[PDB]
Amino acid sequence: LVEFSKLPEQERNYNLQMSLETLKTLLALGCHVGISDEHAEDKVKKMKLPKNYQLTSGYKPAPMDLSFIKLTPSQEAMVDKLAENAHNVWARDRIRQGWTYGIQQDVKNRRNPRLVPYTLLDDRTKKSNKDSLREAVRTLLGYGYNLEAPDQDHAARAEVCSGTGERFRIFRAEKTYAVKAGRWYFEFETVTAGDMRVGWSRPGCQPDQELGSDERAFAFDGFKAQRWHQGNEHYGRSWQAGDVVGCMVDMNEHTMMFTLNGEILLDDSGSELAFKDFDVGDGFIPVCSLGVAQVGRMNFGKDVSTLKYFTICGLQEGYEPFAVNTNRDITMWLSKRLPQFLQVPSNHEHIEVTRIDGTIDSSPCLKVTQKSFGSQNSNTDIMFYRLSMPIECAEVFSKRDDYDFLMQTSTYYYSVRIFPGQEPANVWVGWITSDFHQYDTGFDLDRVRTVTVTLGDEKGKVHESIKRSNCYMVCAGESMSPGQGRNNNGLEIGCVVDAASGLLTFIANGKELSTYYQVEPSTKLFPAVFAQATSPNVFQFELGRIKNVMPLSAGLFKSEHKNPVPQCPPRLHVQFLSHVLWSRMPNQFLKVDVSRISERQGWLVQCLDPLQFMSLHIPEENRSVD
Amino acid sequence: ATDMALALNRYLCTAVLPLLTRCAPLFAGTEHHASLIDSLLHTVYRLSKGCSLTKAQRDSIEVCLLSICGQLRPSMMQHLLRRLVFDVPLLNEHAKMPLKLLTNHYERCWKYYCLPGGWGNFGAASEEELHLSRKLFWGIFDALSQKKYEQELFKLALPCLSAVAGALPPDYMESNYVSMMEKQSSMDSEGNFNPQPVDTSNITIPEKLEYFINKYAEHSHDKWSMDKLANGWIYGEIYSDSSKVQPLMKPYKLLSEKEKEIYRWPIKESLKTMLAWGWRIERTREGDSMALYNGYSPRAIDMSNVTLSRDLHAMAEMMAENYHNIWAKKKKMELESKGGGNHPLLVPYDTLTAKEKAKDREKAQDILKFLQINGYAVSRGFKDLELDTPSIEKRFAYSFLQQLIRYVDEAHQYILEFDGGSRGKGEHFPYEQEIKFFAKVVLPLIDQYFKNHRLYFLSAASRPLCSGGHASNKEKEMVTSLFCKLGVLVRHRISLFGNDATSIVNCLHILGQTLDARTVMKTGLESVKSALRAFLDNAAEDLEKTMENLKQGQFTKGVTQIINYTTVALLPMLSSLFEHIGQHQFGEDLILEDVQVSCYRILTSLYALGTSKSIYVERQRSALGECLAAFAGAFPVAFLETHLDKHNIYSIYNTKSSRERAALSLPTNVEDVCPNIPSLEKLMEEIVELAESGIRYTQMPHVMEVILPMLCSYMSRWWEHGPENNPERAEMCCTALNSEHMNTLLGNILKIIYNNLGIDEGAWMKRLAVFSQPIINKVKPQLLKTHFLPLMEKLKKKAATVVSEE
Amino acid sequence: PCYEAVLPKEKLKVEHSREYKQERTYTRDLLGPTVSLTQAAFTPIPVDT
Ligand SMILES: Nc1ncnc2c1ncn2[C@@H]1O[C@H](COP(=O)(O)OP(=O)(O)OP(=O)(O)O)[C@@H](O)[C@H]1O
Repeated sequence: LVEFSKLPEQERNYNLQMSLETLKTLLALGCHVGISDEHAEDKVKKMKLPKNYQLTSGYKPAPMDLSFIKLTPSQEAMVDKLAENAHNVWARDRIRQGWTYGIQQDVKNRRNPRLVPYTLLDDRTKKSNKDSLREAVRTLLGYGYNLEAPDQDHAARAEVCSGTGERFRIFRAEKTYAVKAGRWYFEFETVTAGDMRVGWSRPGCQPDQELGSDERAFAFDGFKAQRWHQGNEHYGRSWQAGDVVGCMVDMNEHTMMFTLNGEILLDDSGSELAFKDFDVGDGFIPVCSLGVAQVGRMNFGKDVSTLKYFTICGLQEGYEPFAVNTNRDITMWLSKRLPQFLQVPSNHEHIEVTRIDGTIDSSPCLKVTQKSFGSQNSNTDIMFYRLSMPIECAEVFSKRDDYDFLMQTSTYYYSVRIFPGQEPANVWVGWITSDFHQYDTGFDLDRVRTVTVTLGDEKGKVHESIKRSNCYMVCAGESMSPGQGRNNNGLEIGCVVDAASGLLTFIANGKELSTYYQVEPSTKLFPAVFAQATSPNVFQFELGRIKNVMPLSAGLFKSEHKNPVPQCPPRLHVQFLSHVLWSRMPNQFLKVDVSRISERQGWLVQCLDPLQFMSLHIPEENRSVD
Repeated sequence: ATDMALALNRYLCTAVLPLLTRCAPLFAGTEHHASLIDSLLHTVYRLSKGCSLTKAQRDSIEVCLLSICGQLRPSMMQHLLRRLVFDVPLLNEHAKMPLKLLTNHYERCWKYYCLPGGWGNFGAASEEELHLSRKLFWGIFDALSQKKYEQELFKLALPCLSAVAGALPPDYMESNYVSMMEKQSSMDSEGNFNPQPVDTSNITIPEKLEYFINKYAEHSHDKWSMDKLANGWIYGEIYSDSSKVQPLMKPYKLLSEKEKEIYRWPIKESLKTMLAWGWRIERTREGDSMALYNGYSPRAIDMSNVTLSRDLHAMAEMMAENYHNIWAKKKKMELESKGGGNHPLLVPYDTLTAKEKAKDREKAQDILKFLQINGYAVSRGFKDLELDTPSIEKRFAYSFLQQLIRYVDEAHQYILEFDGGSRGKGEHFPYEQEIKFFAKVVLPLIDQYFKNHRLYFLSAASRPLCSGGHASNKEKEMVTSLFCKLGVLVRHRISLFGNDATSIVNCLHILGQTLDARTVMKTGLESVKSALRAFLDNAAEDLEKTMENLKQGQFTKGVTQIINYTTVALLPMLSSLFEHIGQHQFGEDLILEDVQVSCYRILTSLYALGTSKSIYVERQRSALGECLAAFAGAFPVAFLETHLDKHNIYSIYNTKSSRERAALSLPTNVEDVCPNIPSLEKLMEEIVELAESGIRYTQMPHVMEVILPMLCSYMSRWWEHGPENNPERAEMCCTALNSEHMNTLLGNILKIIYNNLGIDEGAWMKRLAVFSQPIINKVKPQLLKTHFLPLMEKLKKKAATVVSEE
Repeated sequence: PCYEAVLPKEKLKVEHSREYKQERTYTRDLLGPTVSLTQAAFTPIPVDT
């Protein structure tokens, strides 16, 4: 509370360096610094306050006249970010100390509820430090230094963040409900305004592609007031939150119409028909596209009274609700979130898989090659490949080539040939389980999902620790240990699985790699290769046989359990992880009741009505669907 | 001069060029053979640079090339474009076809350049094309400025310049690295075929690069030994060609150094070219780990499957160029050594065809793939030195408008000199040539720029062009200063102009529409602010001096032509000013400081004009009516609320008090300022009694031509200011008005329509219907039904009449 | 205790871990993709000076 001299000098140092860091922050914000004249400071202004406001320090009780310092709008706009940085420094020092946020302030647990972002911080404390900073910054200019404000930057991120890579979800009715003739009407209530599209889609619409970008769908992008079919036009008016768009089709004359809050939407020209001529084809079904943080509602006109703009527009014209005379609710289908493994299509734009038959001297092989390489739209993203059948680990773990050993053994072998010219560090080889449903543009072996169940004895000894993971693979970058790459022998990682013991050992160019995996009994293991396209030819599976190991066909198939000759039956085929699959919302969900009984009793969750669904289990894929 | 060349020109122009012109639809899909179509374009342009072409042949090439480029894609035209932009500044009559080609080219690829997204399949320009297009624009614009006035040349160039300006993004930040390091063949002015390479003997090999040329000579030796044994060469110590025996299967280490040279010396030359432009390559650590490494096989790796990066491909393309240019140099020395004949392949690398280029491609790919396998990280020698992206000056629009203000100030000076020479005997000047350029190009170029990018000028981060492309605030007050300068340039300068003053007028109308001076008012340069105030005050004082002197001189010619200028251009110009002010609702802040008082005085003048009668007033009745309507739309105060206008908080009397105005000899009261102008109440009672009287238009045309239109503007602007819209803030606001006001007023309009159905008539009904359109938008459909449907019946009951009306 | 982790402006509530529950079909709120909740974890970010 005293002069600078008597004030403890370490506190003096902290005050000085925080002033320095404050002006350094002003510099980091780009605020230009300038003084009108040194005379304006050589003549300091003074005014004095009463005795209660007097102090030991001889410095004036308020030298800076509060009257003629009126801070400028850019400067107030700067002070809040300055307070942001000040609290960031405070909280970073607090974290260096090791504190953590606790809704109740603690010292023995050493927790602070104020250790939160400034935007969420206590209003009183934030305004206290904020007015202190305001006064300091205002005196900073009133001191003669007429600081020139930095640019008031207008650029905003516009909220492009989306959970995972998925950007929008497509909601559509079942394919069987397609309309080929007649005139139909349904409503789409937009709870929020945003990147929503709604319209009529052909049954061939793909969930991943944007609604209306291709020829499958006909939508109305009201966010930008645009039609969408094989491209975008300008049509209609943008909606507000709560606006209702009626999608309106008459299949007799091949016309489409859209309305917003009852009034019809109008083309760029005077025409009222959104889409003038299309083809019946295989019919149309209602569809909507919902963007990030977007909430909408379809009303299929189950109860015709629920439709609220139908009476003013749609009923008199003669249109019919989509669920005009349906006894049971229409089952909606939406875009699946988790990627699934499906067989590589023949017409795939990028992946080409060709089956190489096995000659007397060559093992059967399946090679993955990328068609569109070197051309525009070439995919540099990592794509995940797996074989269609899993090797079975033993139910209980027991605890040239010798034909007897081959007949008594249970080790199975496949190998992958990274084609010379395909970069090895961008290719991973090994096994994955059925649960591998995570998609990333950049996949690292450190990211793989792992858990370690540690069953313990009575007193807590770790008498058994079990590692569990869905991905057991190694990269070729570290397998290329001797260096360089051989044309005569392209990088050949081989995978050996001991189904009787569950030991996964990897051999690389005749050298056993150090990495080894131990799996649980009865584990489904799919051969899998992850690759990034760096060449027209990437890799190929070899179903061959190394000494004292069974071929992969002896493990995958049952009839060939004792055939050492390698085989590649047509059932085995390369699959790739993809997002183009739909999913079905159940017509009925569980009755769940949630409520807080009291402060004492907590929150109650109760379900008392049973529901059941018949599950179809695909035996080879270890997968189940309704 | 050779006769066959004439025969071959005839053959081509009669058979091939017409056929390829009729083949124009077929040239669409060509990304597969873009190289050969580009060679075709280059060679067609070479022929178009044929001196011995007849007029018919020349026209044939013109039509063929324009037709082909019309459908073919600019992602292929860039290669020809860099030569087009380089050879157009010559501005000979020979380059007129290239000028037309660029003209329609920019128009047909408008959205590719202007829109940042462009066509989705097309994409967007690599912005190096945008750089070259900007250089093209500046080159044509300047060389046109210095160019002597040729009528046809300016008729052709103006659409070209407008197309280039519209295509180029106004907000294009000039690339921080301006483009150098171009090949001398491009800088080659004559024919663009001089293939001079760069000097590279000065630079030397690093230890990493000598280790690189080690085992790479081994790779090449082994592969070429494989090729030798494929050709039949056997390990015979004698080098016998027919026997195909050669002792050269020994490794490169076993090879003698003499055979190593010329085998490896061109490798040294290729590496010296590698470093010649200055690219630096950084080896990874496996590169020397394998050196320490020393089952191994000395046989060549195949690099077919691996691919290089796209930027590296672009660099390797100009490397293919430089090696072909050394090749073309050697065959040039061959051609002047032989001293006779021509070379079939003397053409530049871009003019070349892909199949023979494949050797240069394979050379570049093998060397680059070898270095990246060895770990050398190849990139450009140095990254960009510094980013001046905060400098909004490097915006294409900002720099262009800087130079445009330069030319506009120059033209202002040339008009000052022309004003001094109007006092002189001579209307003939050499500077008249430059003003021809200014008026015929800059004015229409301004016109097209603001028509195309008017939303950009409205773009001030307030979300016009939501993708971005805002016109900076300083860009905007320099736009407004341009508006003021054009006003000065047109300030009573009809005869100095070739009566082309109408073009300047239209320029001011569209520029007025593009004005966004409200943000300029909020934040802008104060000298430009005062310039704008002086503009609207000088135009004002001119209009009042003319309107008085037209009455003191009503009985009867420099003042006469001044009046003509005012009422023909200035009054329309300020009317459009007031129009965009009203429609933007922007400019209420413009009219704050003495602008309000000057505008009350302008209102008194316009009222005097509307009430007064003369033959020339009848001539300008529509102009006067739209001027009054525009003023009422722009004007911020309910001027018939004089009883309560002291309650208008926004009025300067409330805002900056009135103390000094009251001290000065001004009425300082709205009722004092406008006593000739009637009040709201007596104005409706007079117009209502006139309507119910139902006289023809001709007895009192002035009402229906100026005030009823201006009353329409009044209702339209003050509807929301009336409690008819917001009953809240009653007596917390100045304006009190009810929907029944303009309801009775429109009923009156319908009654006048009925009583004028019989006789009189004129275009005045149609124009008042145009002005009444917003009012019939405000009116209730329940009012429409009943109060207008019988009037529609009256609109149809005059079957005998032929006059057109709603 | 887990109640201590509630954000100060938020109220703790037990809710369907998945977005869709049982309700009337036209009132069914179709939720689009959500924004990643990276802002939940507060890491101080002082500027570099
Ligand atoms: N201007 C200053 N900047 C930083 N530290 C300072 C300053 N002035 C004094 N200090 C020192 O910082 C400490 C402040 O004590 P205090 O109890 O307030 O700290 P805290 O509980 O960590 O949190 P906070 O300082 O944010 O209230 C003391 O050690 C004091 O000497």
